[PDB]
Amino acid sequence: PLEDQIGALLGEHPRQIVPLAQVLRCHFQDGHSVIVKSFGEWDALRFLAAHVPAIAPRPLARSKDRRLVAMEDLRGETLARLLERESEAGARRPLVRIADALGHLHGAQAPRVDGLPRALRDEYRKQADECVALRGKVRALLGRAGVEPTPGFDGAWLELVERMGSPGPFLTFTHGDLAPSNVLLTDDGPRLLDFEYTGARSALYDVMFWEAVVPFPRSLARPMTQAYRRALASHLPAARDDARFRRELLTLKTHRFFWWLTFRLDEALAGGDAHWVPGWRLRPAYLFYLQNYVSTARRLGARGPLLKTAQALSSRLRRGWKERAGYPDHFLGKLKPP
Repeated sequence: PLEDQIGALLGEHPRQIVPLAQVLRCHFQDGHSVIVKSFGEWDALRFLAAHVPAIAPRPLARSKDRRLVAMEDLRGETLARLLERESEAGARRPLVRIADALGHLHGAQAPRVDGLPRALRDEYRKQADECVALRGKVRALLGRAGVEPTPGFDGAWLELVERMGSPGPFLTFTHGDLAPSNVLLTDDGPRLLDFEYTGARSALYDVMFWEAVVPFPRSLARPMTQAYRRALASHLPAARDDARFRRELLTLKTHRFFWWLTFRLDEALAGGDAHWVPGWRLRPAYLFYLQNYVSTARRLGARGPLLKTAQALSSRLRRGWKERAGYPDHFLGKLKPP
């Protein structure tokens, strides 16, 4: 019985267990609660237990067979709830606060990554290796889209792989799955939840959170990245160099774009009744991701075969589809169209 196992684990018995790889909210007395997951997160949380200002749940206990993990139950407002109710003007301060916290996480932890478990330490090498086979997936997808990769594509891809395998001084602790549902605004500042995908990666990998993944207007992504970089560069000298920072940003944006193209572009090519998420139809979403990459990549000085191939895909689909890049419903009020 799970109540008894958790009781044994914590040395006190929960009065009530509420289900949210099962995530459980366990209630005790006087409003005390714990999160229990019943089956890298543990080692990630241990690694961060002394990082200040605190940003992650404290690990509390783990069974001997490691199938029960108890951790601090951080409570607050999810970023998701915040973006659903707020305006652009009103979201900016918490968003900047989140970006600064993450910059201090990446900066403070970069010299300490030898202390992560081997599998987490190697994550960037695994993903660099995967990026080799990603080229073929992308090529075949462009075949199904009826778009020819532009000249020099393979040679530009090789260099992207090389850049992805050499994070160099940007190599640090990364959360790896940042999302609006697992970032919290609390009375004591930003907090992160759900460290399952932690790994040693380029710092800029996590920055894709607001730079590419969540469809922020550029009037919010840019000041987030500016705040992030100020906090990061206070730790890491390499981030004071505009050309090196901009290069790292472009490297990870390019990887993120071509990676996420392979996820569901075929669904968008086949029909038009699908959604990226309930409030965001799949074609306006992929048109958003296409234009946002092309536009922001050019602002970063991009001009090689990978951009041109993205440009050719964006043109094909803008014309072939007749839908429009758009923002999700119930996201930062009524936004100017992208």
